[PDB]
Amino acid sequence: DKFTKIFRRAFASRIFPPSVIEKLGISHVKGLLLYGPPGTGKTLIARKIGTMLNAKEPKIVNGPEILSKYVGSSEENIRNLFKDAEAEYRAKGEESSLHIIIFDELDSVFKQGVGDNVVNQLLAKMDGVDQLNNILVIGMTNRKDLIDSALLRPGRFEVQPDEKGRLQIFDIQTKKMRENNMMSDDVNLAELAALTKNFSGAEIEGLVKSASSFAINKTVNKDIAKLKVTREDFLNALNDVTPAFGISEEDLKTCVEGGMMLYSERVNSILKNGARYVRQVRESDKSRLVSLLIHGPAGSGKTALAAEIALKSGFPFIRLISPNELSGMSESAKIAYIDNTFRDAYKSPLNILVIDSLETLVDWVPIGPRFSNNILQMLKVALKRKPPQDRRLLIMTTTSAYSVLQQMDILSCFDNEIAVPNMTNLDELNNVMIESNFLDDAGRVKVINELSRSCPNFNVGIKKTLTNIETARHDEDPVNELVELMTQSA
Amino acid sequence: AVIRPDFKFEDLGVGGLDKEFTKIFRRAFASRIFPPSVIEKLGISHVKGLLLYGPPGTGKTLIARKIGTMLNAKEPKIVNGPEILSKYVGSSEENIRNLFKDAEAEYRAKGEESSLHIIIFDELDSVFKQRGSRGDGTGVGDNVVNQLLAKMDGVDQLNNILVIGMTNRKDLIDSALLRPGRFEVQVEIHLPDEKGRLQIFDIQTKKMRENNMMSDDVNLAELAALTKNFSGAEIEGLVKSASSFAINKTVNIGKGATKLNTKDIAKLKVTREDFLNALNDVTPAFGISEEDLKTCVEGGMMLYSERVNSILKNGARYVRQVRESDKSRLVSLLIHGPAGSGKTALAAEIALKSGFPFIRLISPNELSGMSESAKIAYIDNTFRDAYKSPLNILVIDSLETLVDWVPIGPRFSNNILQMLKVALKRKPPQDRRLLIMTTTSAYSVLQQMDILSCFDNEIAVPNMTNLDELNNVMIESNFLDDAGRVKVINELSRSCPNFNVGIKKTLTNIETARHDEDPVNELVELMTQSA
Amino acid sequence: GQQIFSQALLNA
Ligand SMILES: Nc1ncnc2c1ncn2[C@@H]1O[C@H](COP(=O)(O)OP(=O)(O)OP(=O)(O)O)[C@@H](O)[C@H]1O
Ligand SMILES: Nc1ncnc2c1ncn2[C@@H]1O[C@H](COP(=O)(O)OP(=O)(O)OP(=O)(O)O)[C@@H](O)[C@H]1O
Ligand SMILES: Nc1ncnc2c1ncn2[C@@H]1O[C@H](COP(=O)(O)OP(=O)(O)O)[C@@H](O)[C@H]1O
Repeated sequence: DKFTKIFRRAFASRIFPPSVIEKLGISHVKGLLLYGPPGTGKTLIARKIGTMLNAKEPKIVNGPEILSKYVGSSEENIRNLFKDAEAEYRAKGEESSLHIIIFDELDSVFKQGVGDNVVNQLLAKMDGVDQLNNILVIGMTNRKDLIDSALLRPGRFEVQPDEKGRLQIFDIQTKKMRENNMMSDDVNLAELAALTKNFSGAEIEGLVKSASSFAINKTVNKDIAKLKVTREDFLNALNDVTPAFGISEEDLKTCVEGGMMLYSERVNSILKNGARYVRQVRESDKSRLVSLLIHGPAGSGKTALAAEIALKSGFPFIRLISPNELSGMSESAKIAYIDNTFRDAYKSPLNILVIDSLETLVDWVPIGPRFSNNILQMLKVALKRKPPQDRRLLIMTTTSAYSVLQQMDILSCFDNEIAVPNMTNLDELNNVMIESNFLDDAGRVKVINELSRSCPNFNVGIKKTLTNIETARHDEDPVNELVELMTQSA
Repeated sequence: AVIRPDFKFEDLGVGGLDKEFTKIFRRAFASRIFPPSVIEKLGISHVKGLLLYGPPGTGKTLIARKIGTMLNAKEPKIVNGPEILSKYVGSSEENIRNLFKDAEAEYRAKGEESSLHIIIFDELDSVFKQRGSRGDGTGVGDNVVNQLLAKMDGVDQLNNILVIGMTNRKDLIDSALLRPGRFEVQVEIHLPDEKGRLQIFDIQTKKMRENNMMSDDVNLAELAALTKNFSGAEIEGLVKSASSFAINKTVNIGKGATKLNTKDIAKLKVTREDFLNALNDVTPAFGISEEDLKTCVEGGMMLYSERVNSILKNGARYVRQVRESDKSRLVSLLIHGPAGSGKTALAAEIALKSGFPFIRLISPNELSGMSESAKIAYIDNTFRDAYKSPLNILVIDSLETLVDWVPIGPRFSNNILQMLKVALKRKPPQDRRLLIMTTTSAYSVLQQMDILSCFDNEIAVPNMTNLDELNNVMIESNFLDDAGRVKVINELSRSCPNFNVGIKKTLTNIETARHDEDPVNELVELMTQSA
Repeated sequence: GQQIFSQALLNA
């Protein structure tokens, strides 16, 4: 609807009495460029615009069809297209009705020599000797970068399904099968819509056909009356069709796959601090940028904790920048990926961004020391940039080399620090043991006794504890394994 | 109607591809089984395009050849790609829009009662290349695609046509034809599995076995086991190459004159050694692996002491752990010790004994001569490939050399090191497992680079020091007679009781002593000098 | 730095 802009701004001059326009000299906008991903219905909108405005019958021409066999005949067609409008304006003038021409797939033929003579003809006819304000050309393209630079200039082309809609189109497609009492009541259309997040209409038709195909198979290796589409076919057919989108919200859910244990109260304290900072960002209108640092010994667990806080926040926008996503790229590509990831966080009222293993993004190795100065400077500049007006950010970055960041003098960029010490008391080990149901009560009572007489100060990370329990579960379930392994990992 | 009432697919030659056949049957001809009235009642349209693609020599043309006769279809019209083009202007587009006339006529005549007409385009990528190639020349290579697209999209309601296109390179096909309503379903044909290779071997040797021309000794299971990566065409080639040997024992080509034993002609019979020699002649073109690891342990094991047994047992424990548990989806191990002790051999032995579906080895020999970007791409591709199968083992050999370490700078390549550091910690996609085993000889240098935190466990491989182990390796190598082997050890006991050599150097010294003078004066001299 | 060839069709 925000349909309002194009109507208010572009299509307002024609409303006034013609003599006023003729006298003042105000010029009507000529070009409108509708762009977007495939399947958005750009053709539908182009068709609807003409009928809604009571304009002349649109002349629909395909982009690739513009190519002509005869030399110069393409120019002849292009110039012939305008004859009706030119003659109509000549007969009357300002009173000529609005003529609309839509050229589907403009970038197919209008690239930077038939495809050059077509541009020559179009540009010769569009501007200069002609002052035809009764012609509106709509250019639609899935790839905006391919448009010729000769047309991207002022005076030419100046102006540049949802969940419910997806459910409505599902209902439209299903009407025929649902009406004829061939659909089982177990099938939940809203469930399928929740499953199909990044699908277009043709994909929906494909899923419908494949799902029916499985019902077809069920019969064929005269009971045709029992041909019914079941939910199992819909669930099974999802493996054939595939979308062409991407999401990182899943990445923030796998980082906490191992779950929480609440083995100590300091975990609860850290979670409370995180929920306090998130609320502070939510409520205050002045604090438009908050930066936090989460630091501690290696292996203590820091990405999982930050991911948990972010998932508990409940903001509309959440994302993660991890080394895994950047692997294999060149430097000039990493600096652009990091820039784009930041530029996409300024388009929503509230945002959360998580940065993982800061020192690893910078390529730090202590022998040289060697590191990449360009990425470091990019991150340093970005972490202090205020978001645009009325938008807020919460950035959480995790690191394990506090001393290195101190050396680089980057520490002034963060507002607050949170330390996560790894467990050291055998009470935490008992809690983890009961949580992981490693052994019966007798073994879990004997393990503490065996440890207390060999290793009073524990000082082991939680990740290591989990992996050691997992590996010890197999060899010898009794204590005679764990106490040794852990003593070796002390 | 659409399938003959007398057909079961057991007779047809194609074997080893059963899932693909079921998928094609379900998604292509299923909608044309019922009476028509149901389909319109259900609001489902028919499929129009089918695409088959795969590596060279997998069986697609066989399917195309036999489908027409197998499924009671109208004699399909077959046209090779480059046969469409013609000289005079407008001839090619006419030739394309001259194939569909019969279908149009029958449709107009009989409505929905029209039978099914099928035309298959061999070598699809020949003519229908990208229609934005450019070149500033005769455009007959573009109006062809436009004509086919016009008659396939703007069909004017032709709903009784199914086009099949077989190709070897999908990438070259114009993208405009890969969209809903035009070549929708795409079926990939890949290399056969072990059971499919047994089926192919049975089909190929059917006639040979029936006429008692094959000796009972031959065992098809063993052959199916040996042919690791053979496609159908290579199996047929193997069969006839092996038959050539049997043919060439009665007729001696070249040597002498034509001497045809008319009696052995009736006793012609193939045997196992012929098949093994044929395996020797024919080679596959895919390969990947399962040979480098075998050659890496060519010298074999010796079990000269208990340490070898303990290390092998620990490797077995870890492979069991990665095989059983579902929560441990990634395990990495380090194998470190003095230079020359023998490390790659031990890792290769464990990997071979594991018996997992996927196994490979990365060594500096493969990467030699590449540029740095090529090395990075190669390592990345190898890892990504390993992330595929349900169970996987990966061996990394001589880490320090992969990074170009020289201690005068110290100079080394930081990019490769960082990529390996990030990759050794990446868990594989959901419900897959990996076991990484990396070996090194410069433990301290790895300590300095601070990459020692990405390895779960470490295994040392101390070299031998007791004269008993030297005696064991000597007796296993059969260097000298028993008296000499005793005498050398008694002499060395007092010559130099303390001992630190290795394994590789021992065998090298043994061989050099065998060559020149097996007496003490050479072997013991070298052994003392090295230590 | 490019060059091009050329082919020819006869008369209809
Ligand atoms: N506070 C916590 N309470 C319970 N479990 C935790 C906690 N923090 C981390 N874990 C567990 O640790 C597992 C892995 O830890 P994680 O990957 O976060 O370690 P890390 O310290 O960030 O790693 P790195 O060594 O790469 O810096 C997670 O799956 C989660 O199960
Ligand atoms: N336990 C063993 N018993 C018998 N032969 C062995 C044993 N270990 C290694 N070998 C053999 O010793 C030779 C040297 O082994 P290998 O090539 O693995 O050496 P390495 O220590 O990995 O080499 P490098 O010094 O180049 O790093 C090979 O023939 C290998 O088969
Ligand atoms: N199941 C099978 N898979 C692959 N090839 C087979 C099979 N059965 C027989 N063959 C033999 O392999 C060849 C098939 O290769 P073909 O499909 O013609 O190659 P391409 O895939 O390049 O068209 C024929 O010689 C055929 O006799």
